[PDB]
Amino acid sequence: DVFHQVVKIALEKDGWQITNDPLTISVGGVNLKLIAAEREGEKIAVEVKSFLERSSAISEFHTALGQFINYRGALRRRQPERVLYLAVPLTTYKTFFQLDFPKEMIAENQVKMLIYDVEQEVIFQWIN
Amino acid sequence: DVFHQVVKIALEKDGWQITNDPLTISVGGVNLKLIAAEREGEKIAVEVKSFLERSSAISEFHTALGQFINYRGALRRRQPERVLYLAVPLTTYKTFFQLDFPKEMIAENQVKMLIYDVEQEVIFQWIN
Ligand SMILES: [Cl-]
Ligand SMILES: [Cl-]
Repeated sequence: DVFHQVVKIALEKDGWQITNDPLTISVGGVNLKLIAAEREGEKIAVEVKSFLERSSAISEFHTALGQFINYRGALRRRQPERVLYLAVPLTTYKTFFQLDFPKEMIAENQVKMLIYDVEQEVIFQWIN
Repeated sequence: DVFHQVVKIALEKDGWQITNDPLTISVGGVNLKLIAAEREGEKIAVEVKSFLERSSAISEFHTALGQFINYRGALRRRQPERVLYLAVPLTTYKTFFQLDFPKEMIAENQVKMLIYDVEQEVIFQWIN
């Protein structure tokens, strides 16, 4: 809940309007915490991860990646101009996501990223 | 543990040799339950799911899919001729995997599947 609220505030500081939280989505016989936001007509969806959810970073990464792929597929078929981002803390970005394997998997799967700083609750970088 | 043993027995009945359980794999700075098996020089790896692991089937599917993608990527770089399969029970195959959304995601991500019957502990179908 805390990291969810950190990401909303970071988005708000950059002038995004939060329109749905959660963004709910059902497609192809399945009902799938996503934040929907927009800013001057640019629409996005944000999958928030703290990377304290599990065990290891790698275990969380598996679930985060699968969710990312599935939500991205679902969103194509419902709101094709809403771009999906995986939000992760700066500490995780600078450590886990600098390892060769996760960096490669992010690239192979075209994962777009919102890097947020937890302490100050700000957006540090948009990736891809 | 039970479903893990069901899949091994199903493989053994079809003349597969189990060579590693777990198959361990480390690549690109990360250490990633996978069964390694072979039969007349054909090598495979099997990610076993019962689809009783979580909450809903969809929640498990997210983790199963992310794991599949990451293990498949790791295996390319270590044992490129060992083909990865996602093992799922026949009951799940005939219900969840006949829904349009999971069927589509399996197709989009080229997920190969081992469909096993739990009651009789046999392989029913190989997919993709
Ligand atoms: Cl941070
Ligand atoms: Cl079954």
